[PDB]
Amino acid sequence: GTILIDLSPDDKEFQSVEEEMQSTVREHRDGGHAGGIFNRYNILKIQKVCNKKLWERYTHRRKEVSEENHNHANERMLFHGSPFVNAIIHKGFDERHAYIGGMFGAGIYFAENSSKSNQYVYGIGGGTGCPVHKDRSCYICHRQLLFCRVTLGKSFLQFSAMMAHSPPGHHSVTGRPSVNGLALAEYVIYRGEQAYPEYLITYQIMRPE
Ligand SMILES: [Zn+2]
Repeated sequence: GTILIDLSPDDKEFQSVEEEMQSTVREHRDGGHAGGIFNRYNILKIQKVCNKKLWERYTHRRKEVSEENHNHANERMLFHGSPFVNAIIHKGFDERHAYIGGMFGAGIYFAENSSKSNQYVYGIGGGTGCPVHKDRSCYICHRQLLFCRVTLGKSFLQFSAMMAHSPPGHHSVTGRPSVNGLALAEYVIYRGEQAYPEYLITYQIMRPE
């Protein structure tokens, strides 16, 4: 049911998505261990993900959440990194895309920092890095992130020192770093239908000069 529509680098939509990727890179406290060493990306392709059934699943849950939260879906655009991008874009988010051992519970994780999501592209903590070179900082191999539409509803605020159910009365969790004042938030959802993978971004990390 999924088709992928290539966006032109001249299209304003491509440019707004690239800008959100590039502008939300930060330094990581592991010195690049998980995601590699880089300050910016080479964006190779941005594709719009189109799937009527997955979209309608998303908008149906969005209306439910909105009705439970003073008519406010609290919808965001957020990054998601995973070796299972190919299955997500075809079949949607589900429990197999849950990070069972994450800090904010067994759910599906999203990030404001593209570079946080990049740490998960090859597995938890970057796994063993790219398939070809076993390099977590591979500058050659192509990586993929999703830039997703996510319904947060009433989000439980969990300050952090950096499938389950939402905390009662809530629709998501906000993991808000309280020590590193330049790290942006992460969010966790517990129903796959509260996210739609809008864009598939193909990229390489770039070796700093
Ligand atoms: Zn590689």
